[PDB]
Amino acid sequence: HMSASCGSGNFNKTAAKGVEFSAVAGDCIKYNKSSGTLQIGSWTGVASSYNITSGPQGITNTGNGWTTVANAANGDLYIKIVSASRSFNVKFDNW
Ligand SMILES: OC[C@H]1O[C@@H](O[C@H]2[C@H](O)[C@@H](O)[C@H](O[C@H]3[C@H](O)[C@@H](O)[C@H](O[C@H]4[C@H](O)[C@@H](O)[C@H](O[C@H]5[C@H](O)[C@@H](O)[C@H](O)O[C@@H]5CO)O[C@@H]4CO)O[C@@H]3CO)O[C@@H]2CO)[C@H](O)[C@@H](O)[C@@H]1O
Repeated sequence: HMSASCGSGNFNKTAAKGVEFSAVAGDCIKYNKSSGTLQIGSWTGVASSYNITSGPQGITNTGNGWTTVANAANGDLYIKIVSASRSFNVKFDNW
């Protein structure tokens, strides 16, 4: 239960715009969104869900395309991977 929160003091990975990386349930990802609307994409086929610290909660992705996340702030975002059955490749983007 310790360090279950996700934020600027305990993120374990940093995403680069448009660059896929291997992700697992429990990860806490830092991503800077400069402008536009956040997008979360994966093609591995593994369903996943996310909470953004101080932002949108219960985001889901099917593993077969992009999820658009309206109302995510610009700047540094901290995105917790709430659930996923196995490691999967994901990318964060914005447009
Ligand atoms: O990675 C392994 C995995 O890849 C699968 O392939 C994926 C691929 O990874 C994805 O990148 C690709 O997804 C693309 C989307 O289909 C497409 O909609 C989106 O396009 C964006 C575009 O990048 C963006 O610039 C654009 O913005 C404009 C705004 O809309 C305007 O309002 C604004 O005014 O101007 C900007 C331009 O400055 O928006 C569009 C949407 O409108 O781009 C994605 C890529 O960046 O999909 C592939 C699958 O379909 C592959 O299939 C798997 O095999 C593989 O394992």
